[PDB]
Amino acid sequence: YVGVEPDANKLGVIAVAIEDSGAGDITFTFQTGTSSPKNATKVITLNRTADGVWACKSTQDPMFTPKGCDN
Amino acid sequence: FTLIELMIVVAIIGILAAIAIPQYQNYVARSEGASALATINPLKTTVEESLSRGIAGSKIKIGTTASTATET
Repeated sequence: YVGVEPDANKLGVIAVAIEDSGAGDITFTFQTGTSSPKNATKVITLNRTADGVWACKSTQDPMFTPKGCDN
Repeated sequence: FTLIELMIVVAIIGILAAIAIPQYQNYVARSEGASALATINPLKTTVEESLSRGIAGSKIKIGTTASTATET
């Protein structure tokens, strides 16, 4: 149990669900009652392949996506 | 009393009754606009604060009904 609440950051909510086969995805969904209008209802995700490779994706605009993921 | 003094007074009265008066409407017309914008400009600060904090629009209103953690 990692020491962080599912709503620790008031900007959004975190969700983790690792499958039995190791593959999983940790996602962060922005909330509408705290986040900005542009970043509202947007979701970032970090996925782990079955072999063991970490990738990341997001649904925000290109100019707002950080310099470490695609869109 | 004589006629000389009375006639001189009458003439000076007519002389004084000749001062011109220029326009004075554009001054107030411009002062009203200079005050309207000065009064209704600062609301942009509150609008931007409410839009950047987290609360959505619509709820932003005017008046004097206190405030809370949802409406402004």
